[PDB]
Amino acid sequence: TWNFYYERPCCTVREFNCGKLYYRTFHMNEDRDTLYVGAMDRVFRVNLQNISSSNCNRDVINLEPTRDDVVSCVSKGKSQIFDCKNHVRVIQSMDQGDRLYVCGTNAHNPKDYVIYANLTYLPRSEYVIGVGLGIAKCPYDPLDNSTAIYVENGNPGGLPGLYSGTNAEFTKADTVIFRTDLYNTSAKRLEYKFKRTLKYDSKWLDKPNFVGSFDIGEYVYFFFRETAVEYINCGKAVYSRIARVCKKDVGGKNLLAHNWATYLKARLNCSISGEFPFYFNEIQSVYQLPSDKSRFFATFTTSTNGLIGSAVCSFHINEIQAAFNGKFKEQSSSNSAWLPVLNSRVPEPRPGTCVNDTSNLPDTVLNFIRSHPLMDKAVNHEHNNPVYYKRDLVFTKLVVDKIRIDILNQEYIVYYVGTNLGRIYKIVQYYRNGESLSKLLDIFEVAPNEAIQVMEISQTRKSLYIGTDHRIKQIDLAMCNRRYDNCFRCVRDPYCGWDKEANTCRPYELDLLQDVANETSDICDSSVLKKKIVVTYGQSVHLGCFVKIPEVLKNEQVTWYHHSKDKGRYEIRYSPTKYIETTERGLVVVSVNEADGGRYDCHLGGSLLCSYNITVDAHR
Amino acid sequence: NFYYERPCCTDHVREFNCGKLYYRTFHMNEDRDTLYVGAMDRVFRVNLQNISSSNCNRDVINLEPTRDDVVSCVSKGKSQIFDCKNHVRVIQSMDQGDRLYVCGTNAHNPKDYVIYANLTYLPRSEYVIGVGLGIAKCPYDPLDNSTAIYVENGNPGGLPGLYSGTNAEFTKADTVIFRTDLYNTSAKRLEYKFKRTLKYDSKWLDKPNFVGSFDIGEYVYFFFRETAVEYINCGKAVYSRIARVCKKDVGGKNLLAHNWATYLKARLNCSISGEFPFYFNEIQSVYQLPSDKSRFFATFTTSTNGLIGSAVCSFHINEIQAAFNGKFKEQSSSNSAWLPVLNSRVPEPRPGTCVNDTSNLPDTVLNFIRSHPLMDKAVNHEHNNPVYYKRDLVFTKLVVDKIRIDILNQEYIVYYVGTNLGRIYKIVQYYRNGESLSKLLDIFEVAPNEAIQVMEISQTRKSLYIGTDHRIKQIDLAMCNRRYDNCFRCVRDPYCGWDKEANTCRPYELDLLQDVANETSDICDSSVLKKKIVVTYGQSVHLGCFVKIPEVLKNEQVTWYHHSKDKGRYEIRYSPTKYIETTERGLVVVSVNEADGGRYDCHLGGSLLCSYNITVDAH
Ligand SMILES: *[C@@H]1O[C@H](CO)[C@@H](O[C@@H]2O[C@H](CO)[C@@H](O[C@@H]3O[C@H](CO[C@H]4O[C@H](CO[C@H]5O[C@H](CO)[C@@H](O)[C@H](O)[C@@H]5O[C@H]5O[C@H](CO)[C@@H](O)[C@H](O)[C@@H]5O)[C@@H](O)[C@H](O[C@H]5O[C@H](CO)[C@@H](O)[C@H](O)[C@@H]5O)[C@@H]4O)[C@@H](O)[C@H](O[C@H]4O[C@H](CO)[C@@H](O)[C@H](O)[C@@H]4O)[C@@H]3O)[C@H](O)[C@H]2NC(C)=O)[C@H](O)[C@H]1NC(C)=O
Ligand SMILES: *[C@@H]1O[C@H](CO)[C@@H](O[C@@H]2O[C@H](CO)[C@@H](O[C@@H]3O[C@H](CO[C@H]4O[C@H](CO[C@H]5O[C@H](CO)[C@@H](O)[C@H](O)[C@@H]5O)[C@@H](O)[C@H](O[C@H]5O[C@H](CO)[C@@H](O)[C@H](O)[C@@H]5O)[C@@H]4O)[C@@H](O)[C@H](O[C@H]4O[C@H](CO)[C@@H](O)[C@H](O)[C@@H]4O)[C@@H]3O)[C@H](O)[C@H]2NC(C)=O)[C@H](O)[C@H]1NC(C)=O
Ligand SMILES: *[C@@H]1O[C@H](CO)[C@@H](O[C@@H]2O[C@H](CO)[C@@H](O[C@@H]3O[C@H](CO[C@H]4O[C@H](CO)[C@@H](O)[C@H](O[C@H]5O[C@H](CO)[C@@H](O)[C@H](O)[C@@H]5O)[C@@H]4O)[C@@H](O)[C@H](O[C@H]4O[C@H](CO)[C@@H](O)[C@H](O)[C@@H]4O)[C@@H]3O)[C@H](O)[C@H]2NC(C)=O)[C@H](O)[C@H]1NC(C)=O
Ligand SMILES: *[C@@H]1O[C@H](CO)[C@@H](O[C@@H]2O[C@H](CO)[C@@H](O[C@@H]3O[C@H](CO[C@H]4O[C@H](CO[C@H]5O[C@H](CO)[C@@H](O)[C@H](O)[C@@H]5O)[C@@H](O)[C@H](O)[C@@H]4O)[C@@H](O)[C@H](O[C@H]4O[C@H](CO)[C@@H](O)[C@H](O)[C@@H]4O)[C@@H]3O)[C@H](O)[C@H]2NC(C)=O)[C@H](O)[C@H]1NC(C)=O
Ligand SMILES: *[C@@H]1O[C@H](CO)[C@@H](O[C@@H]2O[C@H](CO)[C@@H](O[C@@H]3O[C@H](CO)[C@@H](O)[C@H](O)[C@@H]3O)[C@H](O)[C@H]2NC(C)=O)[C@H](O)[C@H]1NC(C)=O
Ligand SMILES: *[C@@H]1O[C@H](CO)[C@@H](O[C@@H]2O[C@H](CO)[C@@H](O)[C@H](O)[C@H]2NC(C)=O)[C@H](O)[C@H]1NC(C)=O
Ligand SMILES: *[C@@H]1O[C@H](CO)[C@@H](O[C@@H]2O[C@H](CO)[C@@H](O)[C@H](O)[C@H]2NC(C)=O)[C@H](O)[C@H]1NC(C)=O
Ligand SMILES: *[C@@H]1O[C@H](CO)[C@@H](O[C@@H]2O[C@H](CO)[C@@H](O)[C@H](O)[C@H]2NC(C)=O)[C@H](O)[C@H]1NC(C)=O
Ligand SMILES: *[C@@H]1O[C@H](CO)[C@@H](O[C@@H]2O[C@H](CO)[C@@H](O)[C@H](O)[C@H]2NC(C)=O)[C@H](O)[C@H]1NC(C)=O
Ligand SMILES: *[C@@H]1O[C@H](CO)[C@@H](O)[C@H](O)[C@H]1NC(C)=O
Ligand SMILES: *[C@@H]1O[C@H](CO)[C@@H](O)[C@H](O)[C@H]1NC(C)=O
Ligand SMILES: [Cl-]
Ligand SMILES: [Cl-]
Ligand SMILES: [Cl-]
Ligand SMILES: [Cl-]
Repeated sequence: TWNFYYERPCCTVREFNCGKLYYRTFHMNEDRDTLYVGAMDRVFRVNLQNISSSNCNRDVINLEPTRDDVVSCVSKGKSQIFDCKNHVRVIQSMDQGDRLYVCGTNAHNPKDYVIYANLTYLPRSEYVIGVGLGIAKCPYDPLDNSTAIYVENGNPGGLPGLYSGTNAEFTKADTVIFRTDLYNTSAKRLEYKFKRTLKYDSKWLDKPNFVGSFDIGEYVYFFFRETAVEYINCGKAVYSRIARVCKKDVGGKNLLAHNWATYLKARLNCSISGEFPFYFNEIQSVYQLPSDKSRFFATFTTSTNGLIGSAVCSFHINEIQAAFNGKFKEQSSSNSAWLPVLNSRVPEPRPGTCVNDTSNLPDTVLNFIRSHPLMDKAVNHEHNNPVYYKRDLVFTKLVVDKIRIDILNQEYIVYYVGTNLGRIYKIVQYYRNGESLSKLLDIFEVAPNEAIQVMEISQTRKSLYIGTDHRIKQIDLAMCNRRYDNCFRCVRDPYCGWDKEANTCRPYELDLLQDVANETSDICDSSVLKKKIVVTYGQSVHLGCFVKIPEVLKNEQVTWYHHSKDKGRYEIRYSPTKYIETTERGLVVVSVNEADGGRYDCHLGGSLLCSYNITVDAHR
Repeated sequence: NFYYERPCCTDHVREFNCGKLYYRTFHMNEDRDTLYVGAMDRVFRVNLQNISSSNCNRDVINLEPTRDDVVSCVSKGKSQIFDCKNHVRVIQSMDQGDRLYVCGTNAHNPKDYVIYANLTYLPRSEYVIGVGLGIAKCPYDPLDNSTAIYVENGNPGGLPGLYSGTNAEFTKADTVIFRTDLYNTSAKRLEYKFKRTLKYDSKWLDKPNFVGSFDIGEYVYFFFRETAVEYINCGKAVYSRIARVCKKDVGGKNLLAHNWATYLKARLNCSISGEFPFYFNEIQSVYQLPSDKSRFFATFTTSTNGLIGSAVCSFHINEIQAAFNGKFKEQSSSNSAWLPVLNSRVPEPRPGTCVNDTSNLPDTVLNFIRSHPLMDKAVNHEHNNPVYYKRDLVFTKLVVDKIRIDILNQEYIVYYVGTNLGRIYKIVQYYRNGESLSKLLDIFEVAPNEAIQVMEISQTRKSLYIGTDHRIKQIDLAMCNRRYDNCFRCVRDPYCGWDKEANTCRPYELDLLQDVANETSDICDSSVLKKKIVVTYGQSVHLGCFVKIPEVLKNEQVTWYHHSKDKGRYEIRYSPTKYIETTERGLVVVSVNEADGGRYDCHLGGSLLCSYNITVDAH
């Protein structure tokens, strides 16, 4: 039994673990080398350089509910062990990181806070006006999918405020996209009233699950999936949406003063191209690169039992704005069709555009947008197809990394996509011959049968951070020297390069070998070593390049060759009595004789992978 | 010394090949032991017992288009090699089989014929009135999907007539479901005018592709896929339909006389169950057993480029009639949703029901049905899940067979499903505990990369007949000895039985072993392959039952058990240093020692597949 390469299992890599605390909220602050984690009854300040160095009892603030709040929550039929806890669901930086805004479920009684960055309470004299009640700022239910973002700049009066998407009621009958009251916190006076979507109006929102929100220029964008109201007459479906509000929105003048006057939403299109596209309807997560505010990356799943499938799509801000600039959709009555409105038949100023004072808008614009929140055009995804899609898996969360290779400034986009079963799919995207291409590079086993709940990526520490309900894992982005003991896998990873002279994989450098796009399939040929083995007569010998072949290679074509003086190099054909194929793509040679000696070559995916030289010796 | 799956099937397989003639139309006549085949410019009279015994030049009638018809077709931009040919698309039995009704595309100028059974023309004195022009009876385009059925009984006046679904114009603008003029042949008089769907009305038909038509009781049924008009406001889809007309239909009066007065259609529902069902939207073929008119069997595919799949669904006549007895659908204006009609708004007699003279119907009934052809309820498939479905396959045609082991209590349905790549999937359906189960039994290789165009099954010759554009194949239904060299797969086939004495698979008889429904999982235990191996100490040994594991068994659970003196029977767990799993569900035991001797059992699907006895020789 002979094996060339042993690729180390990944990644059941550092861990932070304080029990099953439902680690579902991340807020990274690289300026303080900290990953803030919201969990059950707790905010942790986790060290970004090495999460294992943090202490469960020191790097924490305990926010457990009062026993009075627990009893009241239990009295309403909720569970003492899980529901009637304070699950932290918002953590946002304030005052240049000196303080944190925190919101938690607080035993189905949402409560929010402002605390110091070191996780201590403000003095009583320093309590921030307008903070305490978390209703509409974060959910009651720890299983909800909500979103929030704290926005310092661009709001009315230049005042900071929280934008949120969550359920605002214990019965879950009031989902809302929300902005808090805006205070002059020094003067202790409320300046701008809160904003909310129209209650009881299924055209604005219908059972949404929120997956992200972003502060970009003059707007705040919200990402969510919801009941597809415009599909009801044809069947049952969930659609994905991006909603947009103007930061300067102050609502209408009198009885519309608390509702958005600029709220618009559009369907998100993630689909396989064709005469009849295959749509992935349910967005699960969205991410934006720190260096690129013009793009969003998102995961989508199907809704059906019979065809489980998931995809990654990206969307450009230009295509989002084209949707919001296109025709509005209209259902003039409950039993009518949904029809486009000619843009020339829309009132002015254009609904959804940021005017100086929405409270001065004509009633005809206010009335229009209240009945036309949905755009007729869907937001097209970049390129013709998803970045990546695959059957029988449920993508959940994702982050994205952008890297440039030094030798010729080649750019690669790397997706880290979590699953409901605790795996990470590592996908690389690149452009060749005018087209967008992607390759699945690796599957990480992070936590068997533990759904990925939250992900973050640090550029200062070159690490991936992954939250499940049981643990946090930290994975180095460049696992070159540890994970790759072979040129084959090394040159396919955009973080790595193969050092032929040293026979090692290293974080990429100019002189190192790399071929992410598979343009030079012989790049590792001179690095393939020939292992010389001695086999006794009649004995069977197991030849394999990997002890366990990486899962992403299991479907590649494998060809074995034997070198003889009479045949030259010829392809080995599997037979029941001589040449057996193993599930790990190995070769078993049965009853080795003199003619079976010599060189064996294993090619995988069109590249020489490993090579053996067999010498046959007597049974001694 | 292993199980070996013999390739199949490029116990016999016969071929009829006269070149690439696009053999796409079958008409089987078992009484005359003949398979009539319609092809390019030709109808063949193929021997049903042995299709290879037929001659390409003797058992054929040449129906090539005239020079003017070719010239006219070529001048319109159509290809002379393929488009401007006479592709036969309808063959039906007439006069107790003494004559055949034939319709061909005739270089985009459809023409029809009545010929003798021996494929010779009638004399001029016998030319049949109303026969000659094939418009609305079979398509212009050889690539069109059309259907037609010649109906002898139940029409007005008791006269025979052709029912068809096809395109009636060269421009393909006018798709029609049609009934020909009904003549009294003896008296040479037209008795009833033709019937057609409402011209250019996209709510009656919208770019349909027809896959079948059936004559049942007082109705003719049509199966087709079409643009989903009731879906247009939500997106772009194709839906599958069953449509129904009363054979007694004579239309309305005045400008309504030439239109159906009983035409209804309903969506066909083939889907995987769930909170969000997965629909297979595009019906490709439909089949009825000769002995059971209460059920329809059909293939469906998806519409997408990515993540494609196909399914087989069955439909019962009780669900079909429930759809046509349900509420009508209605879009009252171009700005209206599609909604059910209140039953109090439905006039009497009920639209779509068969009356003795539809031209005597009240205005309200005729106006209602002409504006409400689509029923609100979809036709639910039996069992609420497909009989079978598979990703990444494109099903085309199918035929179905019914097997009854009658001294036992079992009944089995075997589906033969062709693919666009020349394969046949053989699926068995059976009922246990009242729930429907299915198993993929086999995958025949009929013609690599040649789409299956037409299929027929003969009970008198117990044969499967398959047509592609290049060839015709005839396959014995009982391939028992040729296909299965082992008890394990033999007992799973409803046609076959394992002979314990001769140790061979034979066509099923009483006292042979069979277990299609896996009700006796140890039935083959005494018949499985059993091998004894003497290995030397430290030597490795490869154990395996199959030379190559059959494709259809690649999904089953395989478990290896070891009987040692020190540990009894226990499950072997794979490990790179001791127990190496091999590609064909085998096992390599590495560096055998004394404790590794004994019995090794391989289980597949929970049944013993083969067994090894290892004795270790000390060195
Ligand atoms: C594939 O299968 C098919 C079906 O199985 C095969 O088809 C068979 O093919 C054969 C060969 O062609 C057919 O046989 C032949 O039939 C014809 C027609 O027969 C009928 O008409 C005859 C002529 O009638 C006129 O003339 C007589 C006599 O002068 C006169 O009394 C009549 O009144 C009539 O005259 C008038 O009408 C004319 C217009 O019709 C006017 O122009 C004219 O001026 C007058 O006004 C008639 O004699 C004949 O009668 C016979 O048959 C009937 C029953 O059908 C019977 O009742 C009678 O007593 C007679 O027995 C028919 O009414 C015929 O003309 C052919 O004759 C030649 O061949 C025979 C030998 O077979 C010789 O004896 C003759 O002298 C003559 O040379 C021949 O009989 C057959 O009908 C047909 N079968 C079917 C069911 O269609 C086909 O062959 C297969 N193909 C292959 C490749 O294998
Ligand atoms: C083909 O066969 C398959 C298998 O046999 C079959 O599958 C079932 O498919 C359904 C989905 O279609 C699965 O789910 C159920 O769906 C029921 C229907 O729900 C929808 O339709 C409602 C009615 O709409 C009609 O009326 C309007 C009027 O304006 C019209 O436009 C429409 O076109 C249509 O004609 C619609 O109201 C409803 O929307 C409301 O409710 C949802 C949430 O329920 C909400 O989000 C919306 O905002 C809106 O308020 C929806 O669009 C549904 O009734 C059913 O729910 C009951 O049963 C479940 C248990 O399954 C309970 O949990 C629930 O509380 C309800 O009591 C359920 O949701 C169903 O599971 C499949 N069944 C199987 C066995 O797989 C297909 O339907 C067949 N297809 C066809 C075309 O026939
Ligand atoms: C999400 O993002 C994806 C990818 O970016 C978008 O994908 C595009 O989707 C459309 C479908 O929505 C694909 O098809 C197009 O369909 C339209 C409309 O088609 C229908 O209406 C026609 C007019 O009424 C009718 O003629 C059509 O019927 C014919 O074709 C169908 C099959 O297509 C067939 O079944 C019929 O028998 C007819 O033969 C059909 O009912 C159509 O107008 C488009 O194109 C025509 O014109 C262009 C310009 O010349 C030509 O290039 C086309 O070939 C066609 O002739 C087109 O067919 C379209 O292919 C998808 N595009 C890609 C790149 O994949 C998707 O729309 C987005 N969704 C949303 C909600 O935004
Ligand atoms: C915020 O977003 C998240 C992410 O999208 C939402 O999370 C999803 O929530 C739903 C509903 O809560 C979850 O579904 C449930 O999972 C429960 C646990 O799973 C078991 O079964 C798994 C396998 O499933 C089996 O059944 C199917 C059915 O055909 C078979 O095909 C399959 O082969 C299996 O046999 C096991 O792997 C697992 O170990 C568990 O054993 C289920 O119990 C649950 O079903 C129950 O509830 C149904 C109604 O919800 C009811 O119909 C059933 O009868 C049963 O009572 C259901 O399947 C998703 O798993 C979860 N996704 C992720 C990624 O976490 C979340 O809901 C959302 N928040 C809000 C507030 O909406
Ligand atoms: C009648 O039904 C058949 C079967 O459903 C239809 O055939 C399908 O037709 C499409 C369109 O021509 C074929 O797709 C094409 O594939 C080729 C390459 O394979 C590509 O170059 C084309 O652009 C197109 O994508 C499809 O293969 C074919 N399927 C089979 C099984 O033949 C046919 O179109 C129907 N007839 C009419 C008139 O619609
Ligand atoms: C990350 O921090 C943890 C905890 O400080 C380190 O783990 C300890 O390392 C010391 C020194 O090697 C050992 O004596 C302890 O036994 C380790 N503890 C555990 C729980 O393993 C870890 O080495 C640090 N990782 C890096 C890369 O610095
Ligand atoms: C947590 O942070 C707060 C605020 O930064 C710290 O409080 C201050 O502590 C410094 C150091 O003694 C004083 O000079 C300031 O006057 C304090 N300000 C206030 C408002 O109290 C606090 O000491 C930190 N706590 C821990 C444990 O690190
Ligand atoms: C079916 O018909 C074919 C064709 O007549 C038969 O095959 C021929 O068999 C003879 C006798 O061995 C050969 O000389 C010919 O060369 C064969 N023809 C071809 C085209 O190969 C076949 O035996 C028949 N099968 C039966 C009767 O079961
Ligand atoms: C075929 O039938 C056998 C016998 O009932 C099935 O085996 C049983 O499976 C259940 C559930 O997995 C086990 O609890 C029993 O111990 C099994 N019995 C034996 C004797 O193995 C088997 O699963 C069936 N196979 C298929 C594919 O349905
Ligand atoms: C890499 O390229 C070779 C030939 O250039 C090809 O045979 C092989 O399939 C490719 N592998 C992958 C993973 O694309
Ligand atoms: C056709 O008409 C003739 C006489 O006109 C008659 O004998 C025959 O029965 C009619 N056929 C039918 C089917 O009614
Ligand atoms: Cl939590
Ligand atoms: Cl416009
Ligand atoms: Cl076999
Ligand atoms: Cl043809």
